[PDB]
Amino acid sequence: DFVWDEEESEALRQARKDAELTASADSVRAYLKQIGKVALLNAEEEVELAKRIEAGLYATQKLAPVQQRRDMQWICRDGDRAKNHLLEANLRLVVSLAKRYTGRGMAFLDLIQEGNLGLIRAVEKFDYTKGYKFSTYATWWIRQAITRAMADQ
Amino acid sequence: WDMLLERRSVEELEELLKERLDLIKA
Amino acid sequence: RQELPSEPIPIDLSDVTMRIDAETAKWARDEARKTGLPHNEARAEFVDVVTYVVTERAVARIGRGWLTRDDKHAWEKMRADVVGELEDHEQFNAALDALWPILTPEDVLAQLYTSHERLRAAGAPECLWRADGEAWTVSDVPLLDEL
Amino acid sequence: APVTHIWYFKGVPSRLGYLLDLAPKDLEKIIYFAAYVITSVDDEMRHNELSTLEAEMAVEKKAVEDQRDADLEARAQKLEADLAELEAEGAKSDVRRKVRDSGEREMRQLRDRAQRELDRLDEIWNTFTKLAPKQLIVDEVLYRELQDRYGEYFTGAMGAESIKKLIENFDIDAEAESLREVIRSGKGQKKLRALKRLKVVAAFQQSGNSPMGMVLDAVPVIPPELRPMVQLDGGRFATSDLNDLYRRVINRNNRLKRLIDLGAPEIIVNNEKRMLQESVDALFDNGRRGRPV
Repeated sequence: DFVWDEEESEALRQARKDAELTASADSVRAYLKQIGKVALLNAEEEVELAKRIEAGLYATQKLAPVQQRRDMQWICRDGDRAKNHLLEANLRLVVSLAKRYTGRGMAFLDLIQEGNLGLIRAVEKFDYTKGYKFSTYATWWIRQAITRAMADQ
Repeated sequence: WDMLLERRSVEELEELLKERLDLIKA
Repeated sequence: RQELPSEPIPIDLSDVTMRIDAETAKWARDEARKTGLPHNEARAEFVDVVTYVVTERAVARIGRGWLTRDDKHAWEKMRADVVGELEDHEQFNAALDALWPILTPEDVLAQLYTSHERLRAAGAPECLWRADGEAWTVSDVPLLDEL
Repeated sequence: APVTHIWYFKGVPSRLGYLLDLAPKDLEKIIYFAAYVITSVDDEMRHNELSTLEAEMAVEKKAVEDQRDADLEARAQKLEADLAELEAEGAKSDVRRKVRDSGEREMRQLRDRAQRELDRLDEIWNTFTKLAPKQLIVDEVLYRELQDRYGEYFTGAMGAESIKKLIENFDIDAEAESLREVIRSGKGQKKLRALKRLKVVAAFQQSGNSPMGMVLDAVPVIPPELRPMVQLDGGRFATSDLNDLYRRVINRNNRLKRLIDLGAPEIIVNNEKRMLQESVDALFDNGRRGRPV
């Protein structure tokens, strides 16, 4: 932590000469700041939140002053809340996977967003009964979407 | 919406909705 | 005047709550002294070392989970972004002005003569204290020039 | 998504900033999706509702006081019970002092939490009682909590959308009249500010050309033959390098549209909007915010 050398001086040398002007295309700081309001789920929520998503997805279609009506009015909103919460929980993985092809002309945020769209697919195109850890399935779909984007270049 | 009906039977979706409603009423 | 703060100074950065402490300030002023250059010339070394440490810590804090030690083009890229932001951060410049300020001979002599604490620390006798610090006598001229 | 033309935002004197009275730093925080700015508020009815809102805060504060009493009673009672079951023994003073130390430190933590809750409720009251158009709020938690219920009294957003909205409601003639009155009914040294700002403001009053052009809902594309590309032997390609920026802008717009089609979480939408705005800004100018890709 408290070390100074010529070899360590270089690491600030190059950054100082080059990075006075901000190349915003890779300035991820705002998005990472926004994601940071997150903590990892567990298996119990991994099942419950997907079930809630399915219930709300059914309710929003079926809907097209008594407890029968109140219950579905509740579920329709709760399922969308569940979808949003799960996506927000998994964003960090999208970032960590978007790192893997940076530097080859592609801006990091583009990979982030392509992986995010793949994840937005993953949140709903899923069944809890399969038993797979959701993070691995999310990684699969994020990488698939990122390479689909990389099919265009 | 299509993938939910296609992947699982409507009976399972109805059962899940009923379970959610009960867990909200419990 | 190679002061280090008695209390940590919050960076008040836009997104991260970084702060500077007497530990890192001590290390930085130690290195600047080790360089041996004059005051306003060793300012460069002092600021560079402080920036190095603060950027390392800030990038480590921002690089949570998604980034641990991706040294090549990811860790270094965040270092570049953090330095680019910090070099223009008003609070950082204010802190680096409070710590190791740029000085003229008058700025040195007036404060030295007035404080009466700096005289004791520097070994200067109290035969030369005065409240009118910037009142120069013919005896102060050569000292002002040597400064 | 709307985007503010880069020429008018960045580069002092910020003409958009001068027009809006907002500082360039706060304007940056607003345009690039970092803070929330308020707009049209309810004033026809909320005045009669201020007492009820204060009563809501007061009742929840009384509930907080009761919960604090119970939480501190927990520590006090458990300390007393531990001393009851321990002091019955002829134990050393350490057995007595350790319970005091632990119980009182938990006491301090609980008291800190209670006082922080009270201060947060006071902050909610104080931020509501002053809420007005074009005001700035940073914290997402506070802004969202205020919205969820009390936003029936106020509307707000971020990004170029908020600037577009607040320039739609901008009172060009009234602002010009106020600035003229200030410079006429003004004797201090600060007056030069109202003297300078008028120059930016009256420019739109004098001959129209509404400042809605500060924000773009559509961006022209130059004829293709002015930006050619040259394929070469050996698999190399020479570019005028502005076609890449146009391609980036089109990509950002298409991805944003197909993202909003499925109703993705609003944070990802905000990220995509910031990305599209930055891409169009780079298409317009570079070297001001920083060097490009």
